[PDB]
Amino acid sequence: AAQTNAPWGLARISSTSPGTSTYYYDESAGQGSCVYVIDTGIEASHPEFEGRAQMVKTYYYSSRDGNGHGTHCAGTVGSRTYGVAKKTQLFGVKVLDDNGSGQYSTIIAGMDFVASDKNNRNCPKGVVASLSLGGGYSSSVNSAAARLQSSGVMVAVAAGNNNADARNYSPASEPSVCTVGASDRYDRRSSFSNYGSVLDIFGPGTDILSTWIGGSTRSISGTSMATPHVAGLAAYLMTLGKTTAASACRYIADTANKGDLSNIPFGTVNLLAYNNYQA
Repeated sequence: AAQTNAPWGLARISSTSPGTSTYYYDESAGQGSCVYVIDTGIEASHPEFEGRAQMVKTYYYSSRDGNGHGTHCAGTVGSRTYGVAKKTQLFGVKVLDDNGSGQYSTIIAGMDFVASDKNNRNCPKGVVASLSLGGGYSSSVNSAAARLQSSGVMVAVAAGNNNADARNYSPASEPSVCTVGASDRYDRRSSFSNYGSVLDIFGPGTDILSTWIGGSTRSISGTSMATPHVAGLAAYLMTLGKTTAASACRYIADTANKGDLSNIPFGTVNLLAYNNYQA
């Protein structure tokens, strides 16, 4: 399939070179998989989700996304125009309040919720969790992300926006999950993106157009935007049968565009997520 005039990040993950505008992907489009978006929620009513989005859990007085962050990320995972895996099922777990904040103890419960709740869903092609969140280092948060991964879910987590080494941040510093840095449309490391050896992969993170609350759309930047690209790629690849929850981060790394990013610090991987699709 081909999506003409796709957002630059979508075109990027299906191309060898920057600066193209079409997104090439297999029409299975992640059908049969499930991506849990652990964030501020998802405006499931957005026409862009086609009713493939649904909230499954909140830790606050409402499950609505009063912020837009979560909706934007869910947009990049699986929305019809802005998404990597256009036929995936999206589950919203609201661990962040409408200011984008949440206690670590709430984030952990959310992860443990997903590890159990996937046994309540039909995901014959496997399960992904996208975690566009983080703060300072916490072994308990890392441990929770490790449990979520161990339970059979492909966990993608943002590297952080401090332009520092992600080892001082969680869950980004957890080895067994997929930690996602951010790059821009010119294959440059995004100015804010954390780095370090714990990074597994880079994704489009600068000027990412996605869904917003109120049935709108907008462009924002962050590793929070890179993460859902890789989460959606994972779901796409598992539907294709090419990898599994446990092996997807390694597979994406194996098959990534290598050596193409500028301003990658010594000791940080130079790998850009890539679907390797051939029409």
